[PDB]
Amino acid sequence: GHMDELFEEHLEIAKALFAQRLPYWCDVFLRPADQAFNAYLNARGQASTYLVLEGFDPVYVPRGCDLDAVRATARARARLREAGLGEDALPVLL
Amino acid sequence: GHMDELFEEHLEIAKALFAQRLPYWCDVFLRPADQAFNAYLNARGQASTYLVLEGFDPVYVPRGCDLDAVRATARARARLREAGLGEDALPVLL
Ligand SMILES: [Ca+2]
Repeated sequence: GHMDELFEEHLEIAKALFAQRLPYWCDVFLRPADQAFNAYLNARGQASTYLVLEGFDPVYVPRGCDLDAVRATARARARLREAGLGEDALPVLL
Repeated sequence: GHMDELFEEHLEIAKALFAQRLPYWCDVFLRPADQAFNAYLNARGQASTYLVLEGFDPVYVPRGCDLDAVRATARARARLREAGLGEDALPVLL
């Protein structure tokens, strides 16, 4: 598939979450596209900070969402992932 | 290989900074080795969060260091870099 379309559709997902000032937990991209997606969000008008938490949990965080709260959320996500919960059942923001 | 030495030597510096809850702005890694260094820190027992805003300025943030403060610092660093200051003269933590 084209990367432009992948980035465009994931931008639409990000926008839906960012409209509520929620972070977008998304690990679908390979390297270095994972980091580049943050440049895409910012270029397209969606102010975003990229974090990788707990070693391997990436997230795109809108302005207006507390980064320390996202890190706290990642700690809980890690415990729940280890217990076998799928990504869509993990907490988005504590 | 030289990458193994690179990661091992920078681990030592990160450990020293993290002991004082200071972030490590380290620009010696070529993307995507920048993100991989954060994975290495975590794999070696140094709890670290990787943060990227809008320029090349890799940062590795320990537990107990405020990520919102690091984000604000990244913004100030970018503005000062744009004005001509060298990396060594930039703030590490507002
Ligand atoms: Ca904070």
